[PDB]
Amino acid sequence: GPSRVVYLGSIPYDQTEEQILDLCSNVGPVINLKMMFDPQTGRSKGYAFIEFRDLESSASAVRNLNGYQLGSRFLKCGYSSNSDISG
Ligand SMILES: [Mg+2]
Repeated sequence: GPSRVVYLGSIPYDQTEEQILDLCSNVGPVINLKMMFDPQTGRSKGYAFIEFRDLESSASAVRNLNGYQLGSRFLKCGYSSNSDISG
């Protein structure tokens, strides 16, 4: 199926949350940005999950941000979904 959610990886560790919000906001309207962290140090893991308002924007994120050079790195972007099951 289609997805309004994308994975954004290979992000330089020094990139901040404000910075990644801005980049994704340039592509399209962002509903939520989930940046991943190492909880012990508070440091960025260099990847995030972004929910966009609609399917066109997420697709635009994948088309434009996959291979996009940010800092000294090339970003990886693709569609994301997940299940949730309890134990
Ligand atoms: Mg990564």
